[PDB]
Amino acid sequence: AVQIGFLLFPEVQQLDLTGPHDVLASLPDVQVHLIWKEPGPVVASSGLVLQATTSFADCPPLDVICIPGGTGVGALMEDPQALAFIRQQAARARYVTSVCTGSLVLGAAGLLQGKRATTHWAYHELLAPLGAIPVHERVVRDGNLLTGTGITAGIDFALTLAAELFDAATAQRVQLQLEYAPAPPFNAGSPDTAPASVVQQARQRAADSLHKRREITLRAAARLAA
Amino acid sequence: AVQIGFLLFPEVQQLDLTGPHDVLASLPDVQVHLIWKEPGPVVASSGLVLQATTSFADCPPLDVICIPGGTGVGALMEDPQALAFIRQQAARARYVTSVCTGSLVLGAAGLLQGKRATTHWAYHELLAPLGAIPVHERVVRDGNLLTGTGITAGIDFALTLAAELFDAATAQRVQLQLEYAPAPPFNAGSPDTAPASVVQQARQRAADSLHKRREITLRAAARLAA
Repeated sequence: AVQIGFLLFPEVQQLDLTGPHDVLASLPDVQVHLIWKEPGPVVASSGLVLQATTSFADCPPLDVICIPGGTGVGALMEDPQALAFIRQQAARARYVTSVCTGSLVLGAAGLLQGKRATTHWAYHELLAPLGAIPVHERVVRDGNLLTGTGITAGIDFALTLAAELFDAATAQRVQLQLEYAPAPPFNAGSPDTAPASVVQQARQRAADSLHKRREITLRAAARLAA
Repeated sequence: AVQIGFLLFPEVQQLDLTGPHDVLASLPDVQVHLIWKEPGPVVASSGLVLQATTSFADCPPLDVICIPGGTGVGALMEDPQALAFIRQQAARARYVTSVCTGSLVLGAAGLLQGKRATTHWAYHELLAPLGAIPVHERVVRDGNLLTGTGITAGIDFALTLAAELFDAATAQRVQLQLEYAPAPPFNAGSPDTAPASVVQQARQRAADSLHKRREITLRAAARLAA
């Protein structure tokens, strides 16, 4: 069975995780894990309560690891237990993936050094201090690393993973079974297509978080420099 | 505060729910409820464990009700307590919505009689016996009823709801904050675009479920005829 694991942490953006989870759990001969320090409840940033299924110590060797984003990323960037777990699993995983600000966690773990990567548009400046080559594209691949942007990036890249782990016909069948054919009613999903007034509002609302994450990123980079 | 409720039932397709939940929970002055017979754990069809937050009896009057789909829809179509709750809330709700096979639950509750509606492609034949006018479109509106197809239909229609409950600029801001701009790597999300061989496989895999749901639908229709 292919072993797929998601890191589940307090203040995760749950859709970053629950999207790819439901797609990948639809495949044959896959086992999906929700990993935290111990099994039990974990609260997402919206208040939705999820349940981790395994601890770091009990998790099997993973074929795919996926790091979601969210408010909670700042704490995770300075959690030595979580960063060590991610490094251990990434050493042998066939695919190391992240959604949105989850790539900042990969960065803090040292896994973006010299690698092309993306992250959420409002935090993109934090990639270079973590050693990455920043790329402004929605899905960026570099070897076995896949980083994606957007709350639903993992739905789209889960179909790519399905095609490579199995075959294209299997990926197409899952897409059809889920009737997955998005059609957003607005075109404001990128700072390059949204109205300037909307970009300003979004930037202002993210400013305090960006300021705090600049501080965290510099400490994380100092640890990588040692 | 706008009151938004999702029905959370055993064997739900969790993404049908978790997608619109995370979008709508991002809005100001909204309270989101996960409703079942009592608060506590509810297991989705993938094994993901979610937590209902309120009972039928304690739920406030809702401005928006959303019925997700999933394997578990068959039981819900013959659950008199759930159907009565849906009818009660729909009487005063500003919006009555469903994702995928959730519209079959609205049908069993009597809320599609004489109304244009859609559902998952493999189950579309079950709409007419429930009194609906079947429509092969991804989002179908009829008055205050919105029915959508695809596991992520609620993400897209949640942006429409945001624009009508608030304004277009608010919907655009949420879209940008979430960096929501999907780009599926395959084009097999409809039986009209998928390869014929893939459509056959998907139809064969759904056949036992369709057969059981034909039987349930006829019993549900008999209750509406009384």
